[PDB]
Parts: sequence; C-alpha cells; structure tokens
Amino acid sequence: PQITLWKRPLVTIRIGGQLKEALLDTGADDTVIEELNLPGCWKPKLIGGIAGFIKVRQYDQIPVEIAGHKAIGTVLVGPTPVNIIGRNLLTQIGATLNF
Repeated sequence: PQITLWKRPLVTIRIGGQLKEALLDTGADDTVIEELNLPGCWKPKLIGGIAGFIKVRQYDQIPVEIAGHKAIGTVLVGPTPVNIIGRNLLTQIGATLNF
C-alpha cells in the first residue's frame, strides 16, 4: 500500500491481542505504545522527543501486526500522547519513503 501524507499516517495495528491506532513515524527510532498491560517482563528506558524525555517500559520480541503485516520486536510502553510505529518495525514490513 501507498500512504500519502496530506493527513497523519494513522493505521491499525495489533499488539498483545488488542487493536490500536498508531502513527507511522519515520522520525522515530523505536515503537512507543500507550498504556497497555502488555504481559511479560519489561525494563526501564528513557526516550527523548522534541521537548524532553519520558520514562517507558522496554519489552522485547513482541509480535505486532501493522496493516495486516506481521512484525516482531521491541515495543516501548509508556505515557506517549500518540501510539508510534518507528523504524525498528517499519523496516520489518519493507516500508520506504519515495519522492
């Protein structure tokens, strides 16, 4: 699929058995998902944005379907305002920028 950028590139994802909306963010190194009691063990991390940092829970080897495409990798969980799919998972689904 091709996604134009007139509006925010929001898509449906599946994680932990739950469906969520997420932003495809080529400016994010990592994937950051809203408060969700994701089973399994996690560890602390701090991640930075434009204004500062937030504390998140790093979970590894988490299956995540993005627009029907299976991926599996690291998911950071915390009080992000927007669920974000970053490059760690975008690469797994073969996503490119084209112009």
